[PDB]
Amino acid sequence: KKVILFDTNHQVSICNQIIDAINSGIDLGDLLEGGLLTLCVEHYYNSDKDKFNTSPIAKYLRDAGYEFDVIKNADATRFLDVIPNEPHYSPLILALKTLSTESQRGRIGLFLSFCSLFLPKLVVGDRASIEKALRQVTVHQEQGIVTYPNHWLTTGHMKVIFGILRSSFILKFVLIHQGVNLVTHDAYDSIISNSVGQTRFSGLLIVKTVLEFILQKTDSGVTLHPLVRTSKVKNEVASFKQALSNLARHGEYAPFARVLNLSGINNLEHGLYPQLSAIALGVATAHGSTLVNEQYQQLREAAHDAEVKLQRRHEHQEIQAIAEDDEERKILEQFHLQKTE
Amino acid sequence: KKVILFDTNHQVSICNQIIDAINSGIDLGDLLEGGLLTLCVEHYYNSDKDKFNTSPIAKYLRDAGYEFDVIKNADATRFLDVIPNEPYSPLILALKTSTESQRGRIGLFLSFCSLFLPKLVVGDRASIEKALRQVTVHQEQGIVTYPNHWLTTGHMKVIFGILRSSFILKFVLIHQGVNLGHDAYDSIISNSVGQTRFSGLLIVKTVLEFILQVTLHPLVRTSVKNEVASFKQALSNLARHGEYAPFARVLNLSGINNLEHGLYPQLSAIALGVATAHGSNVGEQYQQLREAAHDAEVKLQRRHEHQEIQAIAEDDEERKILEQFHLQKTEITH
Amino acid sequence: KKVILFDTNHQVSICNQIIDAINSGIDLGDLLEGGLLTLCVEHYYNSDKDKFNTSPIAKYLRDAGYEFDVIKNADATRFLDVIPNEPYSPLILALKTSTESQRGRIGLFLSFCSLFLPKLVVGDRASIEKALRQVTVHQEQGIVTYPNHWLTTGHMKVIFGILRSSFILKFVLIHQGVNLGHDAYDSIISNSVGQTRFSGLLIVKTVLEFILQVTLHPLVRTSVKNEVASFKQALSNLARHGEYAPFARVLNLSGINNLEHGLYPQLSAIALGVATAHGSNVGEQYQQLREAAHDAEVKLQRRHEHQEIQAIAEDDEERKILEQFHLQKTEITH
Amino acid sequence: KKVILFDTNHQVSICNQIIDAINSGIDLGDLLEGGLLTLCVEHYYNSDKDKFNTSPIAKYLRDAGYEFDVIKNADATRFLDVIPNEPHYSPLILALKTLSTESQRGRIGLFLSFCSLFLPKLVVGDRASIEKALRQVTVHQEQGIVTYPNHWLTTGHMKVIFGILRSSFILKFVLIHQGVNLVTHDAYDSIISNSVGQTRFSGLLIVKTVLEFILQKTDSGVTLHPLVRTSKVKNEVASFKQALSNLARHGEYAPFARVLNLSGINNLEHGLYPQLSAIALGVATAHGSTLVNEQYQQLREAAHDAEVKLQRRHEHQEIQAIAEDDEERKILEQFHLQKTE
Amino acid sequence: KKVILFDTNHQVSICNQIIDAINSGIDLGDLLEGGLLTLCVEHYYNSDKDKFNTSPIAKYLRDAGYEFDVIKNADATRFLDVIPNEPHYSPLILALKTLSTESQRGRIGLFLSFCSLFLPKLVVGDRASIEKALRQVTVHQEQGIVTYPNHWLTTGHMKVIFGILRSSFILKFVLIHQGVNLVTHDAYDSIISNSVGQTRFSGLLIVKTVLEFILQKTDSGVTLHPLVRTSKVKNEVASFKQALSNLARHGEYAPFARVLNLSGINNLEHGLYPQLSAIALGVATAHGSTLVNEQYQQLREAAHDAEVKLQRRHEHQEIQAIAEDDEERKILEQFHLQKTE
Amino acid sequence: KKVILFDTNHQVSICNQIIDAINSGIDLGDLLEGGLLTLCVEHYYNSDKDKFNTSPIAKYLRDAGYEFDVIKNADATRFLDVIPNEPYSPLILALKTSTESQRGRIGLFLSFCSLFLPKLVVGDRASIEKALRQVTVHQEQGIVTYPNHWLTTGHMKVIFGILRSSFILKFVLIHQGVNLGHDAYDSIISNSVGQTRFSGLLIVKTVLEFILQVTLHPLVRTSVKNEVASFKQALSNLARHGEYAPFARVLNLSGINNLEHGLYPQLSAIALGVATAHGSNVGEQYQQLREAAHDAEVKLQRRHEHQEIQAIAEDDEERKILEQFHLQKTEITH
Repeated sequence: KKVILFDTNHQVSICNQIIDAINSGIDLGDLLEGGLLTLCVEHYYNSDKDKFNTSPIAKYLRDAGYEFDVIKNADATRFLDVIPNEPHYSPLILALKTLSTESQRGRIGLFLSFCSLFLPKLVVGDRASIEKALRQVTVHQEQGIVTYPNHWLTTGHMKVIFGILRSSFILKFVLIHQGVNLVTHDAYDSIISNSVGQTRFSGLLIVKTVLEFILQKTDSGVTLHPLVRTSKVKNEVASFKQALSNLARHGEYAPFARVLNLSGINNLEHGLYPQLSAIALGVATAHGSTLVNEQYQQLREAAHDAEVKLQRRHEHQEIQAIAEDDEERKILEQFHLQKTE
Repeated sequence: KKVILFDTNHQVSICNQIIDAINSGIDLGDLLEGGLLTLCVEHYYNSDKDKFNTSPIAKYLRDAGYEFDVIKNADATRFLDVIPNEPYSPLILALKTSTESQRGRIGLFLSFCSLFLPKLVVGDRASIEKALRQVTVHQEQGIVTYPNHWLTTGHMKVIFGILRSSFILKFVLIHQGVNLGHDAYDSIISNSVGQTRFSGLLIVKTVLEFILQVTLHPLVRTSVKNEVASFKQALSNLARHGEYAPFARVLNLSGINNLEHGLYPQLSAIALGVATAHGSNVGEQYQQLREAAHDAEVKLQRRHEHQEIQAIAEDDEERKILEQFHLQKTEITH
Repeated sequence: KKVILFDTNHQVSICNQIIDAINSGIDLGDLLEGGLLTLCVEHYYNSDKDKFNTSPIAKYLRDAGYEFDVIKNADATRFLDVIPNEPYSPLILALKTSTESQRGRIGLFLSFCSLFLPKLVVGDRASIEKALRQVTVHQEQGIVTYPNHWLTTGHMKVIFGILRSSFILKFVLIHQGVNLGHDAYDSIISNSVGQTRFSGLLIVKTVLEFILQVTLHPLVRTSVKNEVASFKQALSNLARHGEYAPFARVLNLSGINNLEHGLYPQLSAIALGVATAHGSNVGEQYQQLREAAHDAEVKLQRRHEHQEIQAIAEDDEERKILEQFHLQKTEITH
Repeated sequence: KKVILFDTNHQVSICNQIIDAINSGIDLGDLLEGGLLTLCVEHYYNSDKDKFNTSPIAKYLRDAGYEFDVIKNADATRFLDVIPNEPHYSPLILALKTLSTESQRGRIGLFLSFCSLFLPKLVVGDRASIEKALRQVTVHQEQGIVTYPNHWLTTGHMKVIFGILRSSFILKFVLIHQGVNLVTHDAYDSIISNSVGQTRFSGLLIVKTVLEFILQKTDSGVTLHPLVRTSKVKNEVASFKQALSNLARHGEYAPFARVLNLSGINNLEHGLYPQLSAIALGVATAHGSTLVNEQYQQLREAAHDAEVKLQRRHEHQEIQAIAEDDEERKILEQFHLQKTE
Repeated sequence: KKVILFDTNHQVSICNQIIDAINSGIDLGDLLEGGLLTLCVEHYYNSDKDKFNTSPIAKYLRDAGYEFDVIKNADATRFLDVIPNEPHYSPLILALKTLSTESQRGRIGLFLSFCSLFLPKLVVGDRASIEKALRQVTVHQEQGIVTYPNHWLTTGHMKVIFGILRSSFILKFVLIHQGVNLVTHDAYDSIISNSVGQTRFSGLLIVKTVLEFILQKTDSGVTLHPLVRTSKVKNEVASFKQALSNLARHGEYAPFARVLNLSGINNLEHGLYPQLSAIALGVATAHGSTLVNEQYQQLREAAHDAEVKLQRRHEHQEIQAIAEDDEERKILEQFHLQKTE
Repeated sequence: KKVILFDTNHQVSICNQIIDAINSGIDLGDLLEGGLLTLCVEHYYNSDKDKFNTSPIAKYLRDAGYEFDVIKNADATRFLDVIPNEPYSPLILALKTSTESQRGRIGLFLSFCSLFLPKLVVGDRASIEKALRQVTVHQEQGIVTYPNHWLTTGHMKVIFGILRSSFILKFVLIHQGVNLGHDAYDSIISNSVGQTRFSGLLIVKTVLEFILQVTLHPLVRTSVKNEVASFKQALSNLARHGEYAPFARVLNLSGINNLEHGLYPQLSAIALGVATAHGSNVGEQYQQLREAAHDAEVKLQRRHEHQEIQAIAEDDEERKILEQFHLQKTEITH
């Protein structure tokens, strides 16, 4: 799994032409992954081969099977110059000798920040990811921290970027890494970080709802929600615990295992835990979280109705316990008033 | 605290005229409390005095200082007939001026009032903006439709003041809403009452949920340990109200004047910090305390998520060691 | 500490004469301890020296400083024959002066002595008033009847002094009573020994039951935390006596001089307060402390009763929510 | 369920004639409940209709179905004046025109305090309630805080008062309320309070013995006595917990549910819990509490014999634990002596 | 069970001749127990009959069935003088009129200290006890605190002392008592104490391994090692708990119940707990303790392999818990830095 | 930090020559790290660059600052051919001077190096004395035999320095040893790595096992409470290394300079006291603290043994009371 790196002295110009090809719907084919990596290496590392080779992104990507082969051509200006010659790359070279204007360096991180907006709903598909990206474009452009060209905001262009991000593990990984590991930091980073944050457990909301509502760590032990203590659901809990432990091996990248297609995700499908999912969703909705789900609809409604009653019991009990501690205080204060009297 | 209950044979006629007077902005004065009680008694007890006298609503209403005084005028067809004749007089004049329609209008009216409960203690604007949002939710469902002239600012301001000034009306709706003839007037009132829990008690709620666990939240330990004591004293006053304690600010129940954030300023700021970190009212010397608490809590929640996942992974490591044991122990040697 | 054991062939004759001398108020002096031991060895071991030498009673009696010295005069028919001839002399004279009757008189006598144990450490009057009350209980049951001339003040004063001065007699009865030929002499002695637990140790008992729970009673927390340490040091001295620690005041076991309420005056008053609040010996600077502790404890016990009932009610509320869940989850929709 | 209230200006005279009719064995019939309420309203509220209507007693009695109708007749002196005319009340009016002397106001609370003495054993029956009332009469008259007329102390008079209290929910309730809710207070109140106190769990000693000896609340959880942890008894515990929770709805009045015949008492009968009752009574008697109970006699004796052994084990263990903590202290003090040496 | 005590004024001479008879392989027969007791009474109590009769050793030995009968003969010098005359004791008197030199008083406690060296492995048998005693002789003679005559160190002499100690309950008891109850003390005592210490749980290593590795006392409760929680092993734990409680009655002498043959030891045989023994030995060896043990060899190897993995999990977890507490500290310190800023 | 990896077709020939140079005491200089990595890659991955590039060993080695640089000279038969020609020169000269033998010599060599790990951080002598002891253990088992000229002081000093200076070699052996083609080179390396846990971290180990239980050991409570905080801060730096934290002193992982006993002098002495009491490096002002802690711990361990046995006995007393209950309750009366 080799991926091409283009190294020249006219990097900003070469990079914008890769964006130009992508934006025009030119199919880069089996050169797309290296076209995208060059952008990421240009944006975050100034095309410094030494600075990138020692970075955490390059070390993880090598842990995933990638090996890089740089194509030095420092005397090159146009993206066509670094495309190797072959009648296989000739159809690409044809479309590159066709179709914009030289742009700023900012366009590179403008482009990457635009891609990150598709991450929160990427695993759902074409429509949800684009409808959410447009929602975030308004938020950021209302914030006034960014403005995107209007020709980037048409359905036909945002469909291109969805497909580009969907097929690129490198592009998805780089954005997720930079978004989890923000440091001391432009606001291309803050958009990517906010996008990556909204992507946590995308395609893994069963994990999220169980962790938030069903399981809770204590000192010591991991306790079960009362509605779950039952023979049939207890085995789904055992299987969920096993499967969730498998994702833990990915570390900080575990909440993005569905986005990144990490090893161990087929065991964490909501179908594998029908009862545990319905109860967890029952309990989630009782607090006002989020909804696809009727063979388990009565299980979910019963869990919702029980959880409302249980939380109200917990609130009432917690108030009475404080009152009982206070009555004790008044007796001890009457005690100290009476013993010196 | 005497409150008048009207008993006639044309109760629905008199009740719709009480609603007619309210909607027209007639100030019922010290007769409003009994006008509203009459509506509630008709809707929930069908003007059965005996069924009401032994009811849990009459129990708490008498427990709150009220004594009921029936006016029995079976020879009456309209609301004006059962008003005492004593010249008072300004109310009796304004009544010269409106169709009865259905008994179902009574519970239409009561359900509309309940919509103002979730944000009543915040004030005029928030309560109406919240009620209007609920009108959209309920009218989408098609379980109710409210007359469009009820949805104007000048009409919703009248209903806000009526609910705000009437303890009987607020309590009856809240009572019927905590413990559930199950129509969708009831489900609307129930959903409204549910959203009203801890309205005007946001310091108590966040402290109960996040600060007191009874162990103290880390931000409170180091910071304030005595402010927890003062908070504990004040909150205990509300406990006597039972299941109605989450509504002590809305219902103005005996013991709320003890709950001032001034007695516990730092605990209030820290708790509000922690609330907003989970997705949630003022201060100046304690504003940086609130910013620091929010920023610490988001860091703490991120740490706990990691711990929870690592705890599950280690429990799984332990399970695999024990399961390998039961397999390995049964291995057959020769 | 040498103590004489008499071995003859007429043991029952000599034993009844030892009882005859005691009941007649003859001061046996430094021969009393062995006179009483001889009785106990006859009743519980049938004067079998070997059966006694290896017994748990001889183990603890030697563990307490005693060494036994047998006097073997098989040519003796009466108690006077086995008394050494050394002129002492005042005892030998007073014996000129009374029927043997049954061997069952021996355990009649021992059972009578045990009745003085429950209040022996309180003193002459309380111990006799308690013994007399037990005589009524046992003679009603008809399991025993005591000779009426044993029930006079002048006779019960003699037996009180005999039990009070004799460590061997007190221990033997207490030993046989903790760990149980099961006649009703044994059940009388057992019931007497049971009522003797913590006789003269009422501060220890109430503290152990109510103050140390190991958490501290609220009245002790705020008040004294160091007096608990001194109480803990003193009580530890008694622990070496094992199952006999509740009898350290009665038996005067090594370590009781460390248990002075002066080292823990406040803890003593508070514990006595708490005892009497549950239905139960002196002080002046600490009398209001005892009145306050009693008054607080009755309030605390009333609160706990309420809490216990409310806790059960809430557990039941939780059960109904879960049971409704298992019913509601199985509802069939179409 | 309407009950009559007599309001005049000669209340103390009217009240003493009601007592006069009761004491003479005149059957007041369906006027007895209102005859008794007038006494209670006179004693505690000075016949102030406004002061009574706003009281906690009137609000509870209305919660129980009662509605009052005052009979104003302020120009009346004799009890006959406020009896309405009818040949149904004529037989009562006959006996009222027959049979004492005008007495003090104190007689009213003298009478009520006398009635309260029958509460501790009312639910047991005629003999036990009277034998206990006589026992308390001696205690209070020995205390010298009260003296009762000797003609009140005959069997035929105390049988009348037993029947009067037994049939009157209002009289039983008023005394129990005033006895639980004493405030800052004559000693008619202290007699009634001491009587009401001795009435707690009258007819509910299974509840008392279980609460005191079998169950105990902690932080947190309600623990079972070891002798009870067993399959058969565990279900009686579940049923006892359910039934006891039903009485909790009566609040401060729950210990008097058998005396007051409150809704939920048929579920708390000792027959429903044969094993739990025998073990609890076993454990109670081992500490010296109180005894009707042989199909479960060996269960009770075994529980008594086990509890004696268990408490002695607990006492012995608690002494050794303190000794072990102390040996640790001596080692740490030897430690601090040696580290500076 | 009577045992003879010789009391003269020439005790040190009489005692050394008893040692002389023992060392020469003279069979003292049914006089051996009293020959040995005289030595112990001479060494620890200066032949003070009063000082010994009141000692804890005499009181325990009487608790075990022994009764002493002194043979006064203060005008005697040779051991033969205090042997009573009878053709049954004549064969002994013959060998005593045959076979060393008058020696010091030290020889008495030299002899007793030599005997104690056989205790650590006495219950195993002839070879192990002698091979260990020789190992300790080197340790002490290397320490230079003692030196033993070379003619005591031959196989034929150490076999004599093994048989002497093995048959003598009194000699075994006295040494064990003095070794547990050392006070403020020569170094004959420190050798005997070190020997008695090495004898703790000799013939009871199943008890030791279970107590050290399988069970642990807490506040409060005695917890089971995870590998043991299983149905079959749980019953062996119940039986082990019962049997171990039976030995507890011997107090401070319970670790020596196999050496002293105390009542209750047949219930604590490793055969009675095959699974519990294998798991305990598995867990012991994982920490490096001590090994006779293949029907349960795979159970033992599996326990060893599991325990290594479990301890490493516990070490790793304990490090992470400390790290998590520390991250919390840094957040609270950032908190206090920010709230005043 | 560039490190060279050699890829030829005669890898075993070049690898044995790297071993030949090391054993002959040739200083490879800044080429040693890649000489040793080449050996490890051949043994564990058969010189498969792709299999290595994606391996967990390359992951952590890059995570530690290393970047690999392959030298591809397939036209090479000996180690001299793949050394760069740049005149450095002193190494290239010394190579003029040794049989290849088997590929199994490679894992013979690696297994020999692992034997120095358990005491490497102690120094030259202890590490060799420990390695020699392991040679006896393994050669008795007959699972390996090492060439006798490898067992001389002058040769084992060379291997000590090679392992001590090479992070790559130490890590690879430790990595393969924690998580286990299962030959006995692996079991030797595993047993060596196991004995290396907390080598140079004996304060941490004893504190973790005996002092932090998270409750504090009694000797630490009274004494020092702040030194625990400093110890907790320092130990947390190591936690980032995961399963490799017990090897932070051996591997010199980022965070060990924070673990100085000077920051926690008393806690170090007390823990070392407690360790030796269980059967286990310097100080002067804290030597009596270590003697006192050892003497207290042996007393404490003796007390706990007694408590554990008494706890079991009392649990048994309780069981017999309950079992007698279930027997006695079923007794049949007439």
